[PDB]
Amino acid sequence: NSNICEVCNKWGRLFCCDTCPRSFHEHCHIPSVEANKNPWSCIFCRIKTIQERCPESQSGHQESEVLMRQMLPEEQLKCEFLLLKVYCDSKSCFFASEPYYNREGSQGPQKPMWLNKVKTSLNEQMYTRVEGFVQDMRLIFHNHKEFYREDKFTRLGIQVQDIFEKNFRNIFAIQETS
Ligand SMILES: [Zn+2]
Ligand SMILES: [Zn+2]
Ligand SMILES: [Zn+2]
Repeated sequence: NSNICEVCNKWGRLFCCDTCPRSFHEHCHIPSVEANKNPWSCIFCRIKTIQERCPESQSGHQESEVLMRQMLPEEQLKCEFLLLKVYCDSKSCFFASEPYYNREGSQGPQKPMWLNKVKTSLNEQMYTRVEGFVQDMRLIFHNHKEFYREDKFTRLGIQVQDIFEKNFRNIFAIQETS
């Protein structure tokens, strides 16, 4: 196995996947690494199994159809993995915890949002459709762009949104377009 966490790239108290060489901090994995379960398979492995059991699940889909899906176990897993892929980028630190807004010439967003809030919401089964999760994720970046205006810091929103959107197209097999 790897000797660093796949998500944050630090050593520490690591749980090792039994079916691949990845390792994780307890709360870096999503869902948090399960108490018992020998063997244990990480989220990467669980997602790969879905694809292998239903190869046709990789044919292209329309985003509008994916968003209306109910959050059954496979869609719950897919959103957890997508959230994890965002946390894998170090620039997610800016969006992880609860923000506050006091900048001359700007007003804070009406509906603040952050990664750890989305994480709790997924854990508590608060989303009934994929749309709920995707809306909250896109709201993080939209709030950031609106608040920071012309400050160059706005670019961090664009950057982390791009990681989100590329991973959303990959995980949910969104039909490729120009
Ligand atoms: Zn970690
Ligand atoms: Zn694995
Ligand atoms: Zn199938």
